[PDB]
Amino acid sequence: MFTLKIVVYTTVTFFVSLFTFGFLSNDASRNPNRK
Amino acid sequence: TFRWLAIHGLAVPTVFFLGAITSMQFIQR
Amino acid sequence: ASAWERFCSWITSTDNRLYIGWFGVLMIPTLLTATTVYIIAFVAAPPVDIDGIREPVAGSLLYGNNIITGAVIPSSASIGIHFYPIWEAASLDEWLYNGGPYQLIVDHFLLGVCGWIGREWEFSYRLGMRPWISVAFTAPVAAASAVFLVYPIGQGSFSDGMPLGISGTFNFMLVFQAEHNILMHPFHQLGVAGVFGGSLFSAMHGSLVTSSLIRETTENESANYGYKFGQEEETYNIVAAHGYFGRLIFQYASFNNSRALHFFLGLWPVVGIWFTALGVMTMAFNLNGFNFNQSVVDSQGRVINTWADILNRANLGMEVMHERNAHNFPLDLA
Amino acid sequence: ASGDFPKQSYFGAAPISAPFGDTYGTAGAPIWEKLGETEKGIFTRIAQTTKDQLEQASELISLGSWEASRQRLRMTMYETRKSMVRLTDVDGSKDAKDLFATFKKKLEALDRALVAKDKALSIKLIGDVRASYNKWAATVGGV
Amino acid sequence: METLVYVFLLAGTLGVIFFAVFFRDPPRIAK
Amino acid sequence: AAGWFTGNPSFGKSLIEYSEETKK
Amino acid sequence: RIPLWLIATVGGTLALTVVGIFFYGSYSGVGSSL
Amino acid sequence: EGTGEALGIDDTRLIVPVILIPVITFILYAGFASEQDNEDFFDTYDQRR
Amino acid sequence: VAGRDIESTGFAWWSGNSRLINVSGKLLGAHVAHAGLMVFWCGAMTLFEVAHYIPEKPLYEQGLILLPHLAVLGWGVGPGGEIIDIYPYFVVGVLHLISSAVLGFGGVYHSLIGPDTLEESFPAFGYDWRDKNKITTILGIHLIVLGIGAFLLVIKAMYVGGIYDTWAPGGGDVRIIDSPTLNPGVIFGYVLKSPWGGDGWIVSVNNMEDLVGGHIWIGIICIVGGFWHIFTKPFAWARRAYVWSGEAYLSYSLVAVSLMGFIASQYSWYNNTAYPSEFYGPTGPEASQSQAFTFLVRDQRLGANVSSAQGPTGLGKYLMRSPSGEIILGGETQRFWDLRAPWIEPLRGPNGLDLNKIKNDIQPWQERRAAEYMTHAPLGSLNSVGGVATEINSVNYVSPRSWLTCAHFFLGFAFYIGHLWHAGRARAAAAGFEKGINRENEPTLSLRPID
Amino acid sequence: RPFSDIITSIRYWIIHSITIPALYVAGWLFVSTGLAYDIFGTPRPNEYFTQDRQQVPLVNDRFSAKQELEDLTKG
Amino acid sequence: TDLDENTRTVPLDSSGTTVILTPEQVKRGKRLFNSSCGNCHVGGITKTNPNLGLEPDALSLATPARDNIDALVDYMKNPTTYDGLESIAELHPSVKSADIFPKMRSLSDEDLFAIGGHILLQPKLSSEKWGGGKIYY
Amino acid sequence: KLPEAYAVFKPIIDVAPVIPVFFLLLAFVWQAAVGFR
Ligand code: CLA
Ligand code: CLA
Ligand code: CLA
Ligand code: CLA
Ligand code: CLA
Ligand SMILES: CC1=CCCC(C)(C)[C@H]1/C=C/C(C)=C/C=C/C(C)=C/C=C/C=C(C)/C=C/C=C(C)/C=C/C1=C(C)CCCC1(C)C
Ligand SMILES: CC1=CCCC(C)(C)[C@H]1/C=C/C(C)=C/C=C/C(C)=C/C=C/C=C(C)/C=C/C=C(C)/C=C\C1=C(C)CCCC1(C)C
Ligand SMILES: [Cl-]
Repeated sequence: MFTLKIVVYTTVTFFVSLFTFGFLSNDASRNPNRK
Repeated sequence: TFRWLAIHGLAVPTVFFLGAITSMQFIQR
Repeated sequence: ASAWERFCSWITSTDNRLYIGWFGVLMIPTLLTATTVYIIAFVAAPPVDIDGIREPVAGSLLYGNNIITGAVIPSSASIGIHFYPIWEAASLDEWLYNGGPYQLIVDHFLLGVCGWIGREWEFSYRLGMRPWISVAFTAPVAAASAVFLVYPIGQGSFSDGMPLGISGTFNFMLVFQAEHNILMHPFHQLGVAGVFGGSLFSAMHGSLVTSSLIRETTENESANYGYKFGQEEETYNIVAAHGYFGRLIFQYASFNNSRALHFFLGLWPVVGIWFTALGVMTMAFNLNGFNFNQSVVDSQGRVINTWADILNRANLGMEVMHERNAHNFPLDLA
Repeated sequence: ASGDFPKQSYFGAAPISAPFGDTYGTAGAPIWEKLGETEKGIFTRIAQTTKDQLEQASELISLGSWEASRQRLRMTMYETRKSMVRLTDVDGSKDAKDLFATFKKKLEALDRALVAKDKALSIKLIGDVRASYNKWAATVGGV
Repeated sequence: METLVYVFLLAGTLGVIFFAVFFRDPPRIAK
Repeated sequence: AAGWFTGNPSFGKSLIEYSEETKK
Repeated sequence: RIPLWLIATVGGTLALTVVGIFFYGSYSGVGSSL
Repeated sequence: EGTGEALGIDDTRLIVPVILIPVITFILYAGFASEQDNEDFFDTYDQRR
Repeated sequence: VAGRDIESTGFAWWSGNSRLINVSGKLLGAHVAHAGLMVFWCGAMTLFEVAHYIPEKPLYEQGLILLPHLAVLGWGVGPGGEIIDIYPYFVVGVLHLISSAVLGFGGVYHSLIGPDTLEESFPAFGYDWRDKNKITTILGIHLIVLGIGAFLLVIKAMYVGGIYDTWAPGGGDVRIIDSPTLNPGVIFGYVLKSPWGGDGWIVSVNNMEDLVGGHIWIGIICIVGGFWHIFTKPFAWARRAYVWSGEAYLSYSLVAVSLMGFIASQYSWYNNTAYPSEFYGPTGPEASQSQAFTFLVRDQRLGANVSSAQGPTGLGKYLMRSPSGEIILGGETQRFWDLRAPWIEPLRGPNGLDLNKIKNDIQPWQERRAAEYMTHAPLGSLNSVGGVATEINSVNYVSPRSWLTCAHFFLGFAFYIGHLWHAGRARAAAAGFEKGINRENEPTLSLRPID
Repeated sequence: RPFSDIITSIRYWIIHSITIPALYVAGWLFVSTGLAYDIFGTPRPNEYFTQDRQQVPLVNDRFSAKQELEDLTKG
Repeated sequence: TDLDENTRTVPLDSSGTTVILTPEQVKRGKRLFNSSCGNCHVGGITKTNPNLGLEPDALSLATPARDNIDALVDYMKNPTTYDGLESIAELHPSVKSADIFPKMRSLSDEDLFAIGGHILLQPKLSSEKWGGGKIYY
Repeated sequence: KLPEAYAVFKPIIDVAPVIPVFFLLLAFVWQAAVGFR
């Protein structure tokens, strides 16, 4: 049960961190009208 | 008079029924 | 020229067959988990004690259900709206006894559809198209949150959310009508107007566009091939359809402007479904539809029935027969 | 019957189906008066029982029961404040009101001690609370 | 045994969906 | 230039239309 | 000759008044439970 | 459940992933960030990547 | 007409306020006039409640929603949550109504005759949406103001009269919160608690010490953050992560305020400490547990042993065990076993409802409270017919909790929709395709075909 | 001619300051006279029940429907 | 039928004397019943204790019999159990317990009279609705 | 109820909370007055 808990925490944190630091990586510039 | 006929066939019953309904609000059992 | 930059370029790439993007990073795992657990629980899952009275209800195909009667049963009423992941159960068997898969599927699916809203916005930004298709999607999502999440929150139990099945959906409808009188609640009436008007305007718009198609096709050939993908010219005469619809009703009613027409098409069902989702959200906290029962009495004061009373009789039959063994007290306050 | 006009009132309060007018205070003076026989008896009973409740609270404090000790101050004592207000107003005395406020503050301090699980302060403050309550009891009189 | 038929039909619908998404006729602009 | 006119020459064309095209 | 904004204002005011009279009749007299 | 642990962390083990995985992601993001022109601009958004 | 028509602005009348984005003074007038509207409604509505308040019924049975707030703050209420005086409510109403005149005059002034743009006549107040430092200074000033408001609540609870504690010893009463909890592990322990059953996140405040201490924390936080933003500029990680336009700031405020609307709706629905049940009426869980309590007392009085009584399904008709083992009221109240109210805690031991207290020592006032809260459940219709949907038209009643919760859930969802609209438009307008796709350079035609 | 062109015309309003209220009041006296209850057969608030007729009236035959209607509506 | 005097005549005392309620009296009685006790006694039932309703059968079989204006009015000030052996003024709204029941504070003798008149008038209006419950809604 | 000295102004306070709705309506009339610029 705890093993499943820590695995799910690992997965959730991984994807949430990817989302967080991906939208923080100057996402507004990723448009076809840049330059 | 066809314009008159259409618009007034719609209107005259409408105002008649609205007056009746506004009166019917006061029937008070 | 950095690994994170390459990863961000790949995630936000318009070259993948299916766009991922940053909202897709959250959507794809959540939606895939919800799909997997839903398929596994629908084909094979033990009966679930939905009402918290040790009376399990079967919802899986292997336990004697068909596609119409099958469902992932809502959680047990004993749980309430407590979080019930797998690791909070003494065993997986008793996780399945109390309908934990419903909580898992509902949470992952709600997060996934939120990610779908955001991903619809995102692609549009990459495309350079205007936003707001996302705003239209919210209305379907809002209804899903209203039935799966907000109604449990207001009533205080995940047993009260809609079952993930067809017959369970009908059960949730009938119980909702019995307890809240959703039909007389004006937001549901606005939703009915929204869906009926959406069908009406869909049929009307399709009929008028198909009716005024410009001749670009031979007689031994489907008319649809008269349109070439990516062409610059209009494929039908807006003037012809506009004039026909003006003669049909009156000139002023017709939408001579096409952009206003399509805004209205996007507006009517979206606003209707927003209103009915909000109506379910408000009846979650027991602000019910209208109650005109015994509203007409004679001069003596005895009740002359109306159609509201006859509807009340059906609501009362559903009320008394729903969850026959779950209630020990006369009022259905929960 | 065949030509009888429907009744019609134009925003009038006279008709049976008119919604205008108050429901209370229309047909006479109230029967009820403040501090009646039965209600004064009820408040007297609550005030008298509060001594025993305080004693039981002190016993629970002595045994270290924290949940039960806290609940003892809100079980049969939830009407203590209203009863004390009603009987103090009957007394109409400044010293009674001062002892009333002192009991309230001491009881609140005792609760703040009980959440902290402070045995010594809890014992001291239940003793002070009982002493202040008995002082107010001797003041207002009849309990 | 009906679970076999139900599962087969649902899997067939999912397969048709898969092939429709990933083996569609590619849109191209005419000339 | 992007390549939208290649890879599926028969798209959006009926049997008769594409057949008559292929025979020029 | 009469500005149509004033006509619209007065007409909408009167229509809303009629609907409000209907609402009052809904809270008064016959059709009300009282 | 219903115990009130912060972020559901009842075991101290759960914190190791919760704090480290953002830190590895932060380290990877810093290589991107340090490569950018981090001076101010007067615009609705930065067009420089 | 210049700046007030579609020709010179590109905005129709129905998007009329969108013409105020770059007009700073006129936009200031818009805001101040609308704030005047807010305070006007507050004063007028609370005066309306005072005028329609009858001293017989309780507040929750009369459809009163605003006077409960003042009663909770500690004005004109005695022990037991009995509203003894309603003159402070009148004073608050007249003060808000009179202040509305000043705010309305200011808003109308700045909207009509004040300078259009403040950036040339009043450079201190003028701003540009893209000037990050000035906007952050404005944000910091407003944060300091919010901290001052939090400290005003703190001063009211601590020094000036005190607030109404429904959990007070004896009955609930207005008392001075002399020792708020300033421990970070409690205040921010609430903030990191889960929102699900039993946890409740920040809706689960069960005492006024935590409330007042965390308001002290909010005041300190807001003032420190405001001074931080006044003397600082956004960092490079933030400067690339946001759209720096007025519509983007509006969308951010919209999402925050929508979240607050949802949280406030659940505060009114579930909490009974900041929203005591003697002013706002019973919660749904409170009413259900009260029904179970009333029939427990009735059947015990009639000879039944409630602890040993078996329901239809084998579970307890009156008393059973929660999934964690606590002794709890039975029936469909089993879901509401997390209720904690000052009228039912008195019978609660460490292991749940104490059977000895439940059998021998249920007081009459508890039965009265349970009956009142049973008969006044949040159930009701839109036309205010109290009770279940299948009830008859004799009882005119919908709980204030239902009204507040439904209204603020509605507005929270609506403001999420507004956030989505305005954030999308901010991104599109910053990138420069909020008017359509350029027929000259269409991005899709440059993209390689998929499949 | 266009709708707004008629509505803003004074003649329109000289006609409809008198014509519209006339029928708006005609409906009022139509129902206040009790004439609707007689034309349409609708019971008044004091006609749903009567002596020996404390139960709901119902027509139970197709062809004698008029006969039993008078019999029930003798009043 | 009109609200004739046959409907408005209700028993007054235990011997058998009757009293004709006025339309003002029955109007005030209906309003007072719905405002002061409708929350528990909507429809002639008892939500908190459905074993004892307000239908004339239960009132007649009460000890003392409560099927008259004087007996009902006495119950509104000296409420007792169904057998009339224990006082339940601390658990029932009564004019003598209006401090703990703040709805009974404003009622006068005429208000109690009107409420009793409403209670006794209801069963004459419907054959089974008063005290019938859901089955006759 | 209002304080005695103010009860005479009850009919104004009865219409007082509803003016904000009218404010919105006023906007439309203003835009109707300039012909919806
Ligand atoms: C909260 C509501 C609100 C507020 C505060 C504002 C405020 C504003 N709007 Mg408006 N607006 C609103 C809702 C609101 N709007 C709505 C719902 C719509 C849709 C119909 C519009 C549509 C709209 C358009 C189309 C335009 C505005 C514009 C404006 C601005 C200039 C007004 C002007 O010069 O008009 C002049 C108006 C008049 C001379 C008419 C008289 C109005 C009086 C002052 C109202 C009386 C108020 C009160 C009773 C006085 C109390 C006085 C006090 C001392 C007690 C102003 C800041 C304009 C703008 O952006 O300009 C740059 C503009 O073009 N608005
Ligand atoms: C959002 C609020 C707001 C903002 C940002 C502004 C901004 C501005 N206003 Mg003002 N204004 C406002 C509200 C606002 N106004 C309101 C509500 C009114 C109606 C009363 C006015 C009426 C008004 C007029 C009539 C004029 C301005 C003008 C100005 C400009 C100059 C201000 C100045 O010189 O200050 C100087 C500051 C003072 C004199 C205030 C001193 C402080 C006094 C003594 C009060 C102390 C209060 C105390 C600290 C509060 C205790 C709090 C406690 C209860 C907790 C500036 C652009 C001028 C302008 O634009 O000219 C073209 C101008 O003529 N405003
Ligand atoms: C109205 C409030 C407000 C606003 C609009 C802003 C706006 C800003 N602040 Mg912030 N700030 C505020 C108050 C506010 N601040 C306060 C009161 C403080 C405390 C002193 C700070 C301290 C502060 C610092 C130290 C910094 C900023 C910075 C910033 C910028 C980046 C914000 C960001 O990306 O957050 C990102 C937010 C997160 C990554 C998550 C926040 C972490 C908390 C603990 C989450 C806890 C979980 C939560 C309870 C979950 C449920 C919430 C629910 C409501 C949804 C931006 C200009 C940065 C800057 O450039 O300053 C110059 C910066 O470095 N702010
Ligand atoms: C039609 C518009 C409308 C109306 C009429 C209301 C009405 C209400 N809202 Mg609001 N609300 C609205 C729209 C509206 N809302 C919208 C669109 C949202 C966004 C979704 C919200 C979000 C919202 C939230 C989040 C909350 C409310 C709440 C409330 C209630 C309390 C108002 C209040 O005091 O706010 C707060 C007032 C202020 C911020 C003004 C400043 C207050 C100062 C600082 C207080 C000083 C106090 C101090 C003790 C005074 C003495 C000082 C000294 C002598 C010691 C009230 C019923 C509350 C409620 O009960 O929810 C259930 C609540 O929590 N509303
Ligand atoms: C903080 C609140 C706030 C602020 C300051 C603004 C400000 C603005 N909005 Mg708005 N907006 C808000 C909340 C807010 N919005 C919310 C909550 C939503 C979601 C419903 C929207 C949705 C929205 C849209 C769709 C648009 C704007 C636009 C605008 C601009 C012009 C609006 C105007 O002149 O209206 C004048 C006012 C009127 C014409 C009166 C209309 C009254 C309606 C018909 C009544 C409500 C109908 C119905 C009940 C709503 C259901 C909503 C559903 C989600 C539940 C302006 C910058 C427009 C723009 O040009 O943006 C740049 C625009 O296109 N807003
Ligand atoms: C003293 C007393 C005793 C007993 C009780 C009583 C109530 C009588 C009390 C008296 C109170 C009195 C007289 C209070 C006075 C308050 C007054 C006059 C308040 C007025 C406030 C003004 C406000 C909001 C103004 C806001 C205006 C706005 C946005 C206008 C909007 C608009 C603008 C700006 C431009 C475009 C058009 C549009 C949209 C309409
Ligand atoms: C005041 C009170 C009353 C009752 C008792 C109680 C203890 C609760 C007490 C105390 C309450 C306290 C201390 C409450 C504090 C609440 C706090 C700190 C809430 C935090 C909210 C933070 C939020 C949303 C942050 C979201 C930020 C975001 C997405 C930022 C933007 C972005 C990021 C980070 C990455 C992706 C791109 C994007 C979108 C640009
Ligand atoms: Cl039950």
